[PDB]
Amino acid sequence: RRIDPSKLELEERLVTVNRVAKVVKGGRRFRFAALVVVGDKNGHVGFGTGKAQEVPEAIRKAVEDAKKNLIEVPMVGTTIPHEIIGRFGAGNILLKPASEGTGVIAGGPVRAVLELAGVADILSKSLGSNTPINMIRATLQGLSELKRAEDVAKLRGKSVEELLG
Amino acid sequence: VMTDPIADMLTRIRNANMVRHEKLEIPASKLKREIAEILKREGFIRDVEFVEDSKQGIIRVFLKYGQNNERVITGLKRISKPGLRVYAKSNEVPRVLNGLGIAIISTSQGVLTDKEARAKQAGGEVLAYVW
Amino acid sequence: PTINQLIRKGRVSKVENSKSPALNKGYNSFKKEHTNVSSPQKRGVCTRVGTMTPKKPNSALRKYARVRLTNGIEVTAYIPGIGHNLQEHSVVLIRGGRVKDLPGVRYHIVRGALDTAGVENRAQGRSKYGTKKPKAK
RNA sequence: UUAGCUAGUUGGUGAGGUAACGGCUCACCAAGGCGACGAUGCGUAGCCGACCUGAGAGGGUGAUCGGCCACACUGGGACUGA
RNA sequence: ACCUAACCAGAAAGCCACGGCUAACUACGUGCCAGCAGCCGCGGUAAUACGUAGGUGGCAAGCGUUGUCCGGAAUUAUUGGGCGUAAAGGGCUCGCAGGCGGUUUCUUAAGUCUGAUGUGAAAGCCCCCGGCUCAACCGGGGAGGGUCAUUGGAAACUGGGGAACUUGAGUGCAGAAGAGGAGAGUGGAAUUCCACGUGUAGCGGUGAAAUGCGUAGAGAUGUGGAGGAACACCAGUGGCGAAGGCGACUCUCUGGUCUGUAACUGACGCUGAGGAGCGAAAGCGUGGGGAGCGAACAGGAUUAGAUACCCUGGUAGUCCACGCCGUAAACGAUGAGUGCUAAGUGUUAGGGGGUUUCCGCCCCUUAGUGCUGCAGCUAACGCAUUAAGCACUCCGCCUGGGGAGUACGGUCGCAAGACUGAAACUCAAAGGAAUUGACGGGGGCCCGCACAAGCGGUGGAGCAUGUGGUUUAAUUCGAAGCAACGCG
Repeated sequence: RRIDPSKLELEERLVTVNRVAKVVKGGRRFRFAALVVVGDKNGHVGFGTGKAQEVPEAIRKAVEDAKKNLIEVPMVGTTIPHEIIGRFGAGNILLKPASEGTGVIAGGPVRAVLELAGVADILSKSLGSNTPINMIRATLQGLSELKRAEDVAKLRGKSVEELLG
Repeated sequence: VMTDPIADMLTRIRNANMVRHEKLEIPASKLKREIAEILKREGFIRDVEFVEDSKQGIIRVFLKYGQNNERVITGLKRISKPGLRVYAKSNEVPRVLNGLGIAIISTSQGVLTDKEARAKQAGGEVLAYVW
Repeated sequence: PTINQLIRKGRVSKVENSKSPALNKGYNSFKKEHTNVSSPQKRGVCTRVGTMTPKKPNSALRKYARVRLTNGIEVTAYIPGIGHNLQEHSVVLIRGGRVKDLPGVRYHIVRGALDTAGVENRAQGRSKYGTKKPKAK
């Protein structure tokens, strides 16, 4: 919580539009499946999609998936608060905090997700699974678990800006 | 049993740290004592009140984590393994977390914190690490 | 692995196999050992021209015959190109790269080497197939 | 898929020897010594500053310049001389 | 070298790629032929993959191929992997060495950390400048590099030493329980066999039969005797044990577990490679025992075939004692120890209690064991206070499949073999879970001239038409299971 409304300009990058076929009586009923993640360009970057009959249909159900969910990703100016090895679903992600002009060095689903979700310098090299859905899953859990310093002082009551460096 | 005491306390604050319990027990020792004053003074738990008695023990701390899931004890890790010991020099005393957490290196003048131990500028046995 | 277990028994190694037998040499004056030196390409006196069957489901006629190398080994190499001035008793210069269809091509003789001839009547790519510069004019 | 090895070997005393201690070599005496913390045996190899690669830990090579050791057709030997 | 003047654009551009990975596309020819290829894989007359031509793209006095090394490779994992089913828990225990260890307190500096000196030569890597027109390069100025020595401090933590304390662990005291074991003895029910009575023509077995037994009197039934093996009922996802495993009853000798206060001891503990020991059943040696069962074997059956399934027989073995064998799906496919973390419901072995003489209900409590499930774990199934959760100690195992637990070498074995245990070549798959469909001589439910129930046919006869075939100069082409054949 809270579920952020679709109230901004979405990026709508496509992660990958995979084939799929249910092996039924008569061959294989082929249906496209695409998990393409929409991005707000400020921090609302959510990545889920569905299936449909045509390639544009998978674009439509994917965009409906982007209007489903969104994440926060609090990070003070080309970084995250604590560079935590965040992966959930058998596919890791090792995203550290990088400097200002160190670029968004990430992979396929990491470079799509962080590349369309407001990243400036966050070094990322995975360790684990390589499915698309597993990449957006563990990357979404890792981006949805990294803590912000002001709120981290505001919820653990020691002092705000008492942990600096 | 009794492989390591500090790992028993850290497993206590961890398992109770996810259980959502109000108070937490412990085995009362000088590491639970000085680590209770350090980890209580840094503002994770509400209060440690070491209710001592015969024969040994026994500390009793309360989880100072409010409504928001995961309070000031948000995750702990054995940075020093009793069995294969960590080490950290002056310049190599690593501050765990980066900006959120804090590590507790057992310095040569008392069980310090991360930033205070870097303030003394002398490291020692990496006592525990609270990410 | 425990810190005492991996700290006393050790970690086993990851030794993988070589990509092709080209020993270097051996030099048999006078030991006949005599490897490894592992040269970039061994050049030896050929064995016999011919053509073997390609592996399934490929159905073509790859032509590659054995080459008694200049060190002692005899691994058969599938000669590159269409057209070949390599016949029986002529030497060739074997170079690496495992073939695909027929099982067991441990060399690919350099079409353009000392003994062999280059690809004639071919001018779109001439590093491989070894033909000279383009047609004059 | 090397658990045995060692008899000048382990140690003593005495004498000789070299720039010098020393089984370094001999006489006499004793029965020692090394080994799972890998002896011995097979194999391979000049080693190092370093070079290449890696985010780093590490992995690989010992070219060219330098430092030390070794060798000088193969195998011994001693003379001149500091 | 460099400078100056003149001269001429005159002499100075190629290599690889253009499906993906991966920037880069169309035509002609070729037609599974010639070929390409790093992998995926293309090529069998419309090839963005083979050559050729235009164009594009990368790079550049260079460009590709190959050889080797690093990374990718979290694919040796200290950073940073795992072991229920994917590869991986040792079959299980006891233990030496080793690895790790309850709380308080004094000393120590052996580790831990920090300051000072020495030294880690130059050249090189990095930082800061300068010089060759800049750059490569050179030079100067720095830095960093050590279980390094010598030496000064801190004593928090591991350790040394001394003092302590008690829950850990052990002893005691009292309880409880069990198919824990070893030896001896005893008892029945049942089968076989034997002796005799009674009696006749079948008994037996099967899907159906036959072999076999029976008029020499079987089966059945009555009585009695001999001998071996296993103990029905209690008996149950009950109990005990380290595991394999352990069942009639009684005795001797013996180990162990849990409960309860709590007398003592004061960490005396956990794991533990080697080493030691035990380990179903099959086997192996000897000597006993052979009632049932019963490989090999004999006969008969079923089948096209039956070195099998079935039936009738039948040796070794099963049994015992003494020795060797040391493997199993030795399974919970889960190593041991310890601490913590929702709950319910059983079930033995105890204990405290609330009233209860009783009894009985209920709570609290252990210990052990079964189900149902929260958090959490996971690839999914699933586990879940008996974890596969959460952390610590230690041991063992795992690094794609085949080759192959094979070869060779060792150790043991009386053997049978057991342990240990490779490689050359080859392939891009093996594999775990889950889904969709299919299949089934799997089960369930149902329907239809499907079957059953009746009618009338066909296949037999002559003839009509079509097909196959054979012939022909041609017997035009198309259809070939129902759905080709009185079809177009």
